[PDB]
Amino acid sequence: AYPTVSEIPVGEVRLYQIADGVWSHIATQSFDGAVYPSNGLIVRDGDELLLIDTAWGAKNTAALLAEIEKQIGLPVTRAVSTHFHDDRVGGVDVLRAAGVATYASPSTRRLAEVEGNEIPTHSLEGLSSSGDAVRFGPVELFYPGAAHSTDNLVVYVPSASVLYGGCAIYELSRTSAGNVADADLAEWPTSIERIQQHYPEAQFVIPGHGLPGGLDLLKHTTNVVKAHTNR
Ligand SMILES: C[C@H](CS)C(=O)N[C@H](Cc1c[nH]c2ccccc12)C(=O)O
Ligand SMILES: [Zn+2]
Ligand SMILES: [Zn+2]
Ligand SMILES: [Zn+2]
Repeated sequence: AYPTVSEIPVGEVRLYQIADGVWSHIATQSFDGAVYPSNGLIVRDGDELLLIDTAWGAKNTAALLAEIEKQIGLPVTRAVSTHFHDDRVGGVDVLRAAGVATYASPSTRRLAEVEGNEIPTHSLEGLSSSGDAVRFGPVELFYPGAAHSTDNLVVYVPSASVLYGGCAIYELSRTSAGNVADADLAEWPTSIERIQQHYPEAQFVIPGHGLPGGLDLLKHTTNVVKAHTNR
């Protein structure tokens, strides 16, 4: 039932309902010769919507906004990017031109600028130390420490028991490390343990790329990271 790369041509976006008022968005992109899928989140906020992450590029993110209007029909008023890579901020300029207020931590905004990537407009306070959490509309934002990147955030929806891990959490079918160029391999297992301690009641866990599952995805990611460390 969850859509895969074989079903989404590059340039198209699908939506998947996880629980009442909570969807994932799924898109695809070419990277150095191959095609990969990528997930973000949509959370209903009264009569408005909060978006978590772009759809990995300008064309994909325009298609995302069109699909949201067709299928859900409520305005996207705010967006949060969970780290500085192009699958999270690529498309921020399209969001801004459409009137969406874009947000990220000051750490993410700095790293995006250094990389020459698109830069969310607004800065999120209260997330500078490992273990920090803040409320943002219908979600909680949590900084677990450095992992896939030094700035990575995770997102929890308390009304639905949905944990969105972004690219700090791997899907079960991935048994080898992927893009680790910006990672803190030494701290990644400790950061995962902070997530487990803060969200033990999570029922649905969504990785940055691929299939959702349960809390087992956390220990799975620690196993993959430690195996890579011992390469
Ligand atoms: C451009 C993005 C930024 S996080 C990126 O590099 N993403 C890769 C995605 C990836 C690498 N190997 C795979 C195998 C199966 C499914 C996904 C992948 C990552 O997060 O490691
Ligand atoms: Zn990344
Ligand atoms: Zn990613
Ligand atoms: Zn495993």
